Amino acid sequence: DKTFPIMLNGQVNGYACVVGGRVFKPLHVEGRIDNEQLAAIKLKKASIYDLEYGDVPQCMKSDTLQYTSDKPPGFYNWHHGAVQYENNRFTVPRGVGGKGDSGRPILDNKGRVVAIVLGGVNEGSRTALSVVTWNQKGVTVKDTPEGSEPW
Amino acid sequence: DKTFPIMLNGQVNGYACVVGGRVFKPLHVEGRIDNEQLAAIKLKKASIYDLEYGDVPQCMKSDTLQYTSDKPPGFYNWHHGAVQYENNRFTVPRGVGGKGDSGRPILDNKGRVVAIVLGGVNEGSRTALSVVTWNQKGVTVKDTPEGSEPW
Amino acid sequence: DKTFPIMLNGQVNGYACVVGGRVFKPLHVEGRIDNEQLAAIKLKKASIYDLEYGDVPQCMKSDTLQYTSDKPPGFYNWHHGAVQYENNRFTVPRGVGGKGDSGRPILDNKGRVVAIVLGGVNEGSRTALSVVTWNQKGVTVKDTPEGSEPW
Amino acid sequence: DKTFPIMLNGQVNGYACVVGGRVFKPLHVEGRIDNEQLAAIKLKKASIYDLEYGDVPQCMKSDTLQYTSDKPPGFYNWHHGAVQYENNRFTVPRGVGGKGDSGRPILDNKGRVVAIVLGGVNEGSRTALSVVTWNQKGVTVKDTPEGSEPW
Amino acid sequence: TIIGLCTCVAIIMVSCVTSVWLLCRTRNLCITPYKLAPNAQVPILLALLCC
Repeated sequence: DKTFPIMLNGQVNGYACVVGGRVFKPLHVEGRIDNEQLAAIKLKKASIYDLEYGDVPQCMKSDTLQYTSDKPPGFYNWHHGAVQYENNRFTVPRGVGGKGDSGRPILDNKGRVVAIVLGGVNEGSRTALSVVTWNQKGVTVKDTPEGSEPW
Repeated sequence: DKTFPIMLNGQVNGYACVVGGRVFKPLHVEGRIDNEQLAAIKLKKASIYDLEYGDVPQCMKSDTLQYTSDKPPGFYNWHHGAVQYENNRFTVPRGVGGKGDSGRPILDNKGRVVAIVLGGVNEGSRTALSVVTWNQKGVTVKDTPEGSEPW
Repeated sequence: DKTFPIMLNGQVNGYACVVGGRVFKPLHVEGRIDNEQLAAIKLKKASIYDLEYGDVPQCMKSDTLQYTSDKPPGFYNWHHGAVQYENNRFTVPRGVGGKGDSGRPILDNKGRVVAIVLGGVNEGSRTALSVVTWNQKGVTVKDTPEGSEPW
Repeated sequence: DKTFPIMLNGQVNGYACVVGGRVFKPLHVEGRIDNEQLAAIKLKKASIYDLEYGDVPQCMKSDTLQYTSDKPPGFYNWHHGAVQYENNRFTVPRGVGGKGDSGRPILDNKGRVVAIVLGGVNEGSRTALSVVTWNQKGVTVKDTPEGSEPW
Repeated sequence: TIIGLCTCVAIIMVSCVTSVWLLCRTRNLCITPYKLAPNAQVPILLALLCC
């Protein structure tokens, strides 16, 4: 497993994942990671992208998800199913996802993580996701649909 | 419904289309929008395009027609029948169009909006349409034959 | 349709009708006509005939009732069935008519308007009706029995 | 019909009830009653019970809901199912009832209305309803369990 | 005297309006519980104090 839930009082507020060799969790997610190897890591506060991050121990380096900036139009997978991606926007059907799903990764057809979900907006029949993605040059950027509520 | 009729004296005199997540209605088509949610939004005017526009309700942002600026030579369709596109002009069989058809988009074979029809000219074999379309740079451009009467 | 009930507090207290391109409503019947297009026209008063009238909109002028001044002895009809026209007065069996049937037209065997019922008088066997009709010269006259009551 | 929805922007924002010849609707709900007869009634405010009240037209009084204060322990009926009444408190299963259900009536097994639901409490496994009912003397009282929120 | 008389009248108006307003408010709050319950006891004492 590369995804580890964050729980404050035994309930899940969000998820952490190991992408590219770094541990990611949103700033607004409170609690401790069920995996003690990740919970003990001191994380840097990237308020620029609403993410906490830190270095994976060498004993945990093998449990790393590959990431890429290559996100052509098409469909991507995540823990709740399919994700439709078009016009630099990640969208899921209404009713798929909500509060507690923050920090989950979005994976392509080769198992590479293309985005990390911070929140989303309900847009009629489909829900747009606020995600942290890499641009065409591989530089991390934050995509936030208007009115997005952190999950 | 994605194309909504406009009524002035109880009869339909044109259409307001929800394309790209925005409401597009011609300026020369006076009257209310059929949907109560689409009629309640204040609209902006673009006289250079002979159209009036405004942002859709939150729930209508997803339920919208996608548009494309690429319109290669070939055939397109609308509610009056088929549309043939050649020499940068939208030509329809004689008698197919008429008053009340303004505001209806012309669709490609993928269901994307190619052009918004505002009027036309009877050339004796086929009818040339005055449209609001997009050029090769994706910039909104009005395309009208000389002498076209607003519909 | 051709007959448009007049509603005051969500209940019908009379009926408007369109004859020969004019919308006729009783003057003593207060309320809004059960329509959207015909309800927007300003009405002229004809209190000597206890009627109000106005011009039919262009889209409704063709779908209106025709009327005739030719009233040979025999049976005429209306919404509630047969009407007897004898001794120069329109009459209906006791209890057939009553309050609320104000502005309801009386039709001949060809469906042409011969009179507009505004009230009535309850006689020994039939109820005499207060109507607006056209005399032998086709001029509008108020044809009422003695002691008629507005309906 | 015994219960009439209240429409604000085309959606139902609550429900109005007619009991014993009087019509009641939530004080905090804005919009028109979807009934031509009831929409014209000017209602009085009762801040004690968080509701507005008034009389109904003479034509509706004959078939209004029956008042009762007879509240023995047991189950009571309402629109979304059954209602449990214990310890002088009305409760329903969690997930049954929410925003927009304000003003709905609760009836016993004899078809008599016992309370008007204005709000409720979201508990772990059940919910408590904030309702206006009557005491042992037949005098109106407002029932607000701790933590009640208007619906 | 001019200032005094105006002050007296102003005090009376504010006090009488406030007194009646509270008494009218009393009747509205006192009677309303019985207006919304046609099948109620409505004690005779109520008709004497709150009306």
